[PDB]
Amino acid sequence: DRLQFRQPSLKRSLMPYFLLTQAVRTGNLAKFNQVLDQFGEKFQADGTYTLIIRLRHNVIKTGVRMISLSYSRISLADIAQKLQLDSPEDAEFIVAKAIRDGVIEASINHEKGYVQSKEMIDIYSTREPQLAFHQRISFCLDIHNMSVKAMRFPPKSYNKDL
Amino acid sequence: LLKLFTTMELMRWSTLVEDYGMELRKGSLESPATDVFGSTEEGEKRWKDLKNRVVEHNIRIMAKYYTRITMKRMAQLLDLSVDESEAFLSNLVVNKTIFAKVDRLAGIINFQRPKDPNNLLNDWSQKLNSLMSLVNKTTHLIAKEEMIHNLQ
Amino acid sequence: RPANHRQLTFEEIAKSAKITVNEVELLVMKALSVGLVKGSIDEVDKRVHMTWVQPRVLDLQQIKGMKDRLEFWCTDVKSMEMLVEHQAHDILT
Amino acid sequence: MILDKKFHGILDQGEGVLIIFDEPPVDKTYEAALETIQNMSKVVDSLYNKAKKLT
Amino acid sequence: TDYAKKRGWVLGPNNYYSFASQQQKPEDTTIPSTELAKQVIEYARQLEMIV
Amino acid sequence: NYNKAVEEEDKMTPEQLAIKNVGKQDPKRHLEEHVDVLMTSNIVQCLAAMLDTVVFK
Amino acid sequence: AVQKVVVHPLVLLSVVDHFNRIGKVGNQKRVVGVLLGSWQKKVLDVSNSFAVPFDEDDKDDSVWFLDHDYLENMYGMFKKVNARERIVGWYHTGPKLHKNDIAINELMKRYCPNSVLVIIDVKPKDLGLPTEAYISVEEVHDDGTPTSKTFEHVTSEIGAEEAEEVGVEHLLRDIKDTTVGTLSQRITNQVHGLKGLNSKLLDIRSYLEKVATGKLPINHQIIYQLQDVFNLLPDVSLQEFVKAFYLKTNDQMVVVYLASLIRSVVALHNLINNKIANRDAEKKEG
Repeated sequence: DRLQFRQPSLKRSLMPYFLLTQAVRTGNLAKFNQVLDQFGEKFQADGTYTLIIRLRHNVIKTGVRMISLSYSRISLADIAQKLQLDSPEDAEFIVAKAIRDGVIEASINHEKGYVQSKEMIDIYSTREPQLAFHQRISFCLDIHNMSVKAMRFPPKSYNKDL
Repeated sequence: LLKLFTTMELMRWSTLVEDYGMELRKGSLESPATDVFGSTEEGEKRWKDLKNRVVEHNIRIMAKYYTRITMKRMAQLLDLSVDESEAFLSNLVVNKTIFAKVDRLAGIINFQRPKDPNNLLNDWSQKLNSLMSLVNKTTHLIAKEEMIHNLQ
Repeated sequence: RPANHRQLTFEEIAKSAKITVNEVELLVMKALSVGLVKGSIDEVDKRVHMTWVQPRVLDLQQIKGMKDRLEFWCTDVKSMEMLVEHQAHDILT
Repeated sequence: MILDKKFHGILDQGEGVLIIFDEPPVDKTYEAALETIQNMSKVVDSLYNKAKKLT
Repeated sequence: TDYAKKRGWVLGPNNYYSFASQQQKPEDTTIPSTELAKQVIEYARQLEMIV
Repeated sequence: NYNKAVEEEDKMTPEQLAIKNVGKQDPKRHLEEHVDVLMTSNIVQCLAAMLDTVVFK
Repeated sequence: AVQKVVVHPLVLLSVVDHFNRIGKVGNQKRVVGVLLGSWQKKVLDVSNSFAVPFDEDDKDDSVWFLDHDYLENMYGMFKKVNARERIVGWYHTGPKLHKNDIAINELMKRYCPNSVLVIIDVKPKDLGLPTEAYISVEEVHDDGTPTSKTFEHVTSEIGAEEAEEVGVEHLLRDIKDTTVGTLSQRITNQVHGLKGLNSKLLDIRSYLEKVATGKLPINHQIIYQLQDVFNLLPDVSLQEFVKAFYLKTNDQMVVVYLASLIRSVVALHNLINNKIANRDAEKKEG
């Protein structure tokens, strides 16, 4: 949200947007679908409802991304009911639509029918670090060293007149 | 004495049974073995302390080697219980086994594989390996280069 | 085997020696007891990893492999020296 | 006494496993991070001189 | 039918099998040490070219 | 430690530069020493590639 | 017995004198000078020397000509001016160890103590160190070959005491000193692979020639330790040394933050003075 900048222009700018942008994370379908168009005046009068109409079915994808930030196994009552999505097929199906993204880490397994995931969010700390911040070293040193060029040449632009 | 000297192969003390037994029987030499067993309890303390002392000593010998004789197998080759091997470990914690690795999962132990600091340990191995390769590479190089001078 | 999984196992040793697996620990303890080898094996499940021993006799295949890895090492060090040195001398000298 | 950090260890309830480890190189990230934070006021006070002198 | 000639995979005992999945052996670190050495060359360059 | 131990001195300097700006009174320069500190610090960089060559062949 | 020697550059400059006082004859043999030094400490320390007229034959190697009277007179007058140094050994400036050099050496093994031999080069085109200390010792051989005088290399360093540094450094004005940083590091880091390259390539090619075309005990035994230690580096798998590269790479990251941060601090006076000097000299210029 607006965290580190305090000015009452962006504040009034998000004064309509706040209820829906807090309504992103909990992601309740039937309520927030009414909430958007309900007081929708200027953000839905801003034109052609495009990225909010992508938002309307991005709700369950960001919510199931919070499920990816939650535990591994997918239940048929608890988390399927919790995602307002009550069937064996659509659970593994739309979770599988998050699997075909590649943004996650998951293990499609059927032993008894329950779907696993290894859900490993382990960072590269003791996991191939040299190759990992290898590119960070090269890019960062190039930025810092072209900044070294940016403190070489403007002193040339200082001593040029004299 | 030479069996107690160094590099002790893990040997059977039943082979020492006839040695100490006839070492009591013969009066040709070392007659006060019956004086070693002179007191009712003292020679027994020397004996259990003796088997104890060698059965700790050889562990200190194979403890030099990192060859991992896998003490669950060793307790089977020794024909002794693992519970008195836990007693042996009670003699090892006071005998400073404190640099070692035990297992909750296995019973196999490791006397090595430290945390291994690469700025210390693999530093040191890389140092003496690289440098000894360089300077040992240096000497017989020019030395054989002097040896081929004499063929002319 | 000079390289490519220097690590080996007891099955070739005991197959070489027609000996049981109960005695191979005594065999490697004796081999370390002579002192011609320094190899200490960090295995749990049984393995034979080795270090230094002395060739001491002759091997013409190690004369030729000596020339092979020796010449290979020479053209690799030459290759890296030319490789660094080509752009390196032109920018640093 | 792990929470008072008298020694190195961490426990377990499912497995009952003890693990003992340590971190010797403490003085690198200290001097690094404090060098960053002390250079913050250098750059920001520089921007106060330059934001003074331009606008 | 089509996917046996399209995928060209193994068809097991009433199961669909997945191979070549996260099987890769990691690098030797030698070639990236050479390109890191080239990075050191270009650090001597970019640090010291005009000098 | 010498770097940060100068940075505690350069912490006070932008007040002085924020007051006077006319004439220089300190013979201590704080720059070229730290350039030298970087030059000694770049031995790590120059010898890292040396380690790469020894590790290579 | 003796681990290392110290040879001062004065005697090698007197080998420049060996190549000066020739007089252009067409001989230019391995002219022997009488090496002087300090055998007193366990380290050998060469201070100075002189030379003696030495002749061999064209065909015969074993004809060789020295002088005892010239040795005792030059060494006598030298000991009269400086008795803190004594006779120690000798040297020939030829690149090659002749068969005769055991017998030429034997004269100074007799009258002097155990004498050291130095092989140096007539033309200093060798990138390597020109001086090699060869201890004159008889060593017992494992093959059963009879014991003979054997020249084992004793490692050497070339150092100057005090004033030789000053005079040499005044004469050059071309060499640069230690000078840690970019240049003196990076030049060793330029030619360094060439320095092991010409060593190894200079050795293994004619060595490989003496493999197939060689006999007469080339120390065939030291090939086993040689190739053995060469096979003590069997192209390491780096798997444990990965974390070592995290270590040197993390020290590298420390040099990143130091270089970036400290150079960014050097940017301060630059990006202040660039404005405040120019615009004020401009606005008070008119």
